[PDB]
Amino acid sequence: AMGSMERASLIQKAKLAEQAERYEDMAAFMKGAVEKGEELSCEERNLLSVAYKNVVGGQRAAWRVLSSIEQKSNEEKGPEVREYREKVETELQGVCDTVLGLLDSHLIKEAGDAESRVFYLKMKGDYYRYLAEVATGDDKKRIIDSARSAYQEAMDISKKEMPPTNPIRLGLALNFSVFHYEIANSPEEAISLAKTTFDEAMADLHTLSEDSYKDSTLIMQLLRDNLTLWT
Amino acid sequence: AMGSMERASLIQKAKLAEQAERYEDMAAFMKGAVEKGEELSCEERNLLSVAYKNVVGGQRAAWRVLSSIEQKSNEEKGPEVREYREKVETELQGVCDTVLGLLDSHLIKEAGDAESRVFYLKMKGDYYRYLAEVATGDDKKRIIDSARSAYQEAMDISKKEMPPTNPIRLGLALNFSVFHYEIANSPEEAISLAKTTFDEAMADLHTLSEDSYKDSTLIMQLLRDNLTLWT
Amino acid sequence: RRRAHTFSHPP
Amino acid sequence: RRRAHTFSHPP
Ligand SMILES: [Mg+2]
Ligand SMILES: [Mg+2]
Ligand SMILES: [Mg+2]
Ligand SMILES: [Mg+2]
Repeated sequence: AMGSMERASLIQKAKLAEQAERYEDMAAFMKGAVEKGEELSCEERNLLSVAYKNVVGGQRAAWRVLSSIEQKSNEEKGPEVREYREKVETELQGVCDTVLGLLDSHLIKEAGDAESRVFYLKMKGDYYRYLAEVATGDDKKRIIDSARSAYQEAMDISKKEMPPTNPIRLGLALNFSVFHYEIANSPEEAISLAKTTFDEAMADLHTLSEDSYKDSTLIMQLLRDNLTLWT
Repeated sequence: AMGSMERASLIQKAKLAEQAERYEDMAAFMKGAVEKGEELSCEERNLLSVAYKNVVGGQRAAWRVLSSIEQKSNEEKGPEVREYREKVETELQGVCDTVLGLLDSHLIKEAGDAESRVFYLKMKGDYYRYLAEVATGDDKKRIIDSARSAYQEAMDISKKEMPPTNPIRLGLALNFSVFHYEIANSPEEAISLAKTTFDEAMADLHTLSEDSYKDSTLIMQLLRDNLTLWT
Repeated sequence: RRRAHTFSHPP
Repeated sequence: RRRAHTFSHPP
């Protein structure tokens, strides 16, 4: 009771933090709620993802800015940019480690419904991908293996259990194709996946309700624009 | 040397944090640099103000959101909004206390040039004003006295030592007029100050270079729009 | 009502 | 070059 009341209050404060654009708070609230051991609803999964996407998103944006200035200073004087980029990088790795720990300890299960299973495995691939963006050597190669494994396991489930227009399936395919292009240096595989995903969803669009149609075509436009970008 | 090299590195990391939109980092860097005891240049004053304006600005936005939801729940069930609003409020007060401590311990001096003296006293008024926004009783009354004192001391200097179009003088008058309207419940005084400031700057606009003209008319448009709002 | 403008530095 | 789109939830 004190435990369940504690969980519902943490969820409610996460929703309040979202409204206040207090995303670090929101992530802290949702982490607390996840450790209570109860499955997250569709809504609550989105709260978790919104919170951490905003937090890591700001770190990634900062890392790219600092990395770019660092590389410009290293082209053809002062340790400051390197020192500060390294700090942001370590902090980014720590947030990714936290999300990955939550996924493995509490959220990823063989038992769930397909949508939740794919959601969390996609998230696992995403946050290994963000680690890969900042890694460099054999570390990077091993992180890349880990992201591909998570993405591919999610892809297997989505192709077995969801229709080709399902928005979670489409978003997984979008991100796994970006992984191929930008991370794994496999541009032909990225184009193939994105084109196949778009084409197989296009063939089913006529079957969708108005709300489903809106959700699916939004992600399909992203697939189409990436294909335009890459071809 | 180790001290001066440390100061310049903190300044450089503040500039990097600005580019990365890492404003809490930026504020931490600038606080460190201020405690080195050296006067801040015009550029460095703006770095300090940008950093803390973004930090407190996010807190203020969050507090208004949560305060509004709290009041809606209190109109005509769950402690969560009150508990979380109180937390954000205490955190906001702590940041304001920090800025005010830096101003009093290191930055406000009788000795400086007019622009810097007015800049810091205006900032003192601003951050007492932000404390006043969340205070309620005799605390609020005393905070209001403190803001008025700082603003009025800055106003005395600006009217003695700066021309009526000076952008720092104009921004001070803008904020002190908002203080009158929204904080001190003195709407006739707010309108009088804003109108006088606008009119006396208008009479001098013909004397300005192109760059000065751009800086001054930007703040004058703000004064004009506030007057439109209030009349 | 909308809030009045305050200013601390140019955008 | 601009970066490719990724997606985790609708805006
Ligand atoms: Mg940010
Ligand atoms: Mg590193
Ligand atoms: Mg913020
Ligand atoms: Mg309080």
